[PDB]
Amino acid sequence: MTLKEQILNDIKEAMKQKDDFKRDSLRTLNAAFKQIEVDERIELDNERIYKIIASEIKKRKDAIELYLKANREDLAQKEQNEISLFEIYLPKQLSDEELTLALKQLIEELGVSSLKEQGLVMKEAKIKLGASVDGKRLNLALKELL
Repeated sequence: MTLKEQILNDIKEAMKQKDDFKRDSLRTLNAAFKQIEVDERIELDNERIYKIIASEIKKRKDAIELYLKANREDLAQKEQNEISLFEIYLPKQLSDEELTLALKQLIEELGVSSLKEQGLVMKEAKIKLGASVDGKRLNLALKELL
């Protein structure tokens, strides 16, 4: 069962269990999927789905902060509740020890040797590892190795 099928199945379940918030949030996610599929004439693999989710979460993290500056705790919580629903679909995250071996391997593949190449390693690691590690952890582990 595909990731798209998984999300559509959760929309149906939300409808049958009368959880309107879950229905509406996941339909928002599915609307984003179909827009990219139509605009780009592609089929979504899990990797592209992760990027779509990550971008929708990042936008909401940004909104939560503007809402708090606007004294609207209600709005921030709602956006945060949306993130919790979207995060469920993200892949297993690499452990600290797994992240280290992966970076050591990739650093040898690139021939890097110093922090002056960290920007190059950051971009390449985000491609090779994808949604299995976030930027912050990747940044912190690169500093320790280079």
